[PDB]
Amino acid sequence: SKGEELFTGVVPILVELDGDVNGHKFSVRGEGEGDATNGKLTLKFICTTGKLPVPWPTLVTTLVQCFSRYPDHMKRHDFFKSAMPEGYVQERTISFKDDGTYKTRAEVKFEGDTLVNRIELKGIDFKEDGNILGHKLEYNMGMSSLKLLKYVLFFFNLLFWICGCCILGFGIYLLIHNNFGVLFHNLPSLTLGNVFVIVGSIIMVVAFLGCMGSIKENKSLLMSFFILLLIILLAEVTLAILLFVYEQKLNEYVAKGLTDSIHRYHSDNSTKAAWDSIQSFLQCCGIAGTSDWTSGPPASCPSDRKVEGCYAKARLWFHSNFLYIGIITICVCVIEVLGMSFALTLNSQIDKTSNSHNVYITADKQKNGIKANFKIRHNVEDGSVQLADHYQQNTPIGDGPVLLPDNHYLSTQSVLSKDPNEKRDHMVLLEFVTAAGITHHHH
Ligand SMILES: CCCCCCCC/C=C\CCCCCCCC(=O)OC[C@H](O)CO
Ligand SMILES: *[C@@H]1O[C@H](CO)[C@@H](O)[C@H](O)[C@H]1NC(C)=O
Repeated sequence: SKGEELFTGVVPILVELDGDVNGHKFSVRGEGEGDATNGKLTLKFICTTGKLPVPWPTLVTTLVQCFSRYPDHMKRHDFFKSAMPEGYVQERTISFKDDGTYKTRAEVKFEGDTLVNRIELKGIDFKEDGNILGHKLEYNMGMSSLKLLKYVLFFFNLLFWICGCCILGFGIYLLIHNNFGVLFHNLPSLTLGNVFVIVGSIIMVVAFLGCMGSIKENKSLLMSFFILLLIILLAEVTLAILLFVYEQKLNEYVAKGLTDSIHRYHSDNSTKAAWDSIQSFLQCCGIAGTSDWTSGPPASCPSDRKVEGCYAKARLWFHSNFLYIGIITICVCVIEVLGMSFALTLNSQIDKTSNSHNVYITADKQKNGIKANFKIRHNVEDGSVQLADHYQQNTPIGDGPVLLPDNHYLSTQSVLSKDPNEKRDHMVLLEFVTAAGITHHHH
């Protein structure tokens, strides 16, 4: 082709984009150089109107496939170069999933000694707090790893979040609905409702940190989730060992607290309510029996012969069921440490280093041009991906004979950079495009 005769060397490039996305108007000017022999592009685009209202990666597809390297056996399929020097018209409809669409029209021609790309872009129906207008896309053009822990953590913590909400709710119910008094006048906080509220609240904040940290891939929330679980786990084992090295030292302590509380029963309405509800519920009477009430047991005591003591019955219950609560203890512990391992693992597989995209080319007999369609996974700040659905049509501007090709594709690789000197909003881009899809000879 005579168009490839125009592309044997490195050709200066000029790119101009005037755009409008939901009324946000902007202009981009890019300059650079195009080496079609190696399929390399080096360009530096600058936003002439201030700051770009969209993420720079969304513009790189709209921002010259005539510099694609078609290997020698595929050269007779290079429509783009054949359309030169009189150029070709490239139209596109880029549909961002669950968001707006770019609508594009562009003319690519040789103007003087330079290959020029003039584009007007109009975007409609975008979310103002979406990934596009909210600048939530990473500044790159590769695919990112799927973090399945993102979903595992979010799933369990959502369930634990709801469990905690119900535990907190039942505690809120008991604080308002029922009155079981205060067993220890000095520890007013120690009520059955408050312990529900305390444990429920702690569960919700841990589950909240796990949910928000995992689904948004926020390292700081993951570390907070880890540190908080670590602290809860450390207190648990501390209490467990501290409990058994000093069981008898704190056995006395609560026994003093109960004996102190029982002196107040005929003078403190709250401690009376505590003893009355406890005894009538557990069907017990004193600390170790009915003799603790030296003037006679209150009415809310089983009148049976040797009713067991409330404190004795409780300690016997925990000693008799130590094996069960031990199983439940290590169960909550392993769930706890599993979440720690998950979070710590997920944290390490964030912010990593860094891919190819294929533009499938198909001929259009009737408009004497080509069509193309392809999907681009833009990487979102929360780890998810934003689909950009691309449909394309290219028609030659001139009446000269152009080449209509067999189906083939272009393996594009783009590298986004930043000029450390540019104080203006900008994008330094390196691309490598090579044609493929048609194999020659016998292999
Ligand atoms: C809502 C969908 C998720 C619901 C799931 C409910 C069942 C989860 C139970 C066990 C999963 C085992 C957890 C696997 C932990 C390792 C995952 C991992 O590290 O992989 C991440 C990355 O993809 C590199 O491998
Ligand atoms: C508790 O409430 C009663 C209501 O009968 C009230 O008369 C009294 O001031 C309080 N009783 C004691 C023992 O403090």
